[PDB]
Amino acid sequence: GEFIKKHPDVVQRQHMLWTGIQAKLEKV
Amino acid sequence: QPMIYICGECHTENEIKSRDPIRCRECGYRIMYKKRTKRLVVFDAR
Amino acid sequence: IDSVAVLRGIQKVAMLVQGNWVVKSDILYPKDSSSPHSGVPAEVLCRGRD
Amino acid sequence: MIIPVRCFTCGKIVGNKWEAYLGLLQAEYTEGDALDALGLKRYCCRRMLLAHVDLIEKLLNYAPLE
Amino acid sequence: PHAAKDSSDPNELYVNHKVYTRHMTWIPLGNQADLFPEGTIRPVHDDIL
Ligand SMILES: [Zn+2]
Ligand SMILES: [Zn+2]
Repeated sequence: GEFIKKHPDVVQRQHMLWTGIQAKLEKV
Repeated sequence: QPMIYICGECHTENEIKSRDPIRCRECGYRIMYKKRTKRLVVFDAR
Repeated sequence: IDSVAVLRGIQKVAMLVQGNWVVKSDILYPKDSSSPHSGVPAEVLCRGRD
Repeated sequence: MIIPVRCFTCGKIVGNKWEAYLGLLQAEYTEGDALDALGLKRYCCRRMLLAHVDLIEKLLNYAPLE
Repeated sequence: PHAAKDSSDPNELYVNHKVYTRHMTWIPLGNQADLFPEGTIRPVHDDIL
């Protein structure tokens, strides 16, 4: 339960990192 | 007439025949191994 | 401990996956890393870990 | 070093089971189940694999090469 | 010559990495080839490391 702590912006930032690295890995 | 050894850790033909102090052509290594014979030999399957 | 500063710090060293913070590969593998073990040599391919 | 060619007793041919046995371990069967799948009923055959130690993968790293 | 640069598995790195009995080449002498059809003169199982 990390959602019990009110900072939902973190998941969006992690998703932005995920999308970036996905853009890097999709070049395979 | 010329002779061909191989150097350690680079395995480059050092082509040594003189009385010179042994030394790899490029490496600083000072050790070298003879190449295997060309003469054929035999073995027994027992 | 400063609950706010520590949260500002975790983002620098870890990322949350499935509700749990996983340590960042780029700090877990300093930039001079290489395949260390008694197996195949390899360059710093954190690509696979990511 | 490499896996032997046949079981020491009995005599069954085993030199074409290490690759597939490791491949099945790489499928996460149980080692005993892997043997059963490969049809090693006699325990003299079972030991031949289960107690093997593949070294050449270690040694060849030390193999000199240009 | 053209392996990928990630260079993970030896199999792509090396050609002729593993020797297999299937690599054997029959050397018929004279009428041997005529006596027998191909294949029948082989290592039996072709899979041996
Ligand atoms: Zn040298
Ligand atoms: Zn047996």
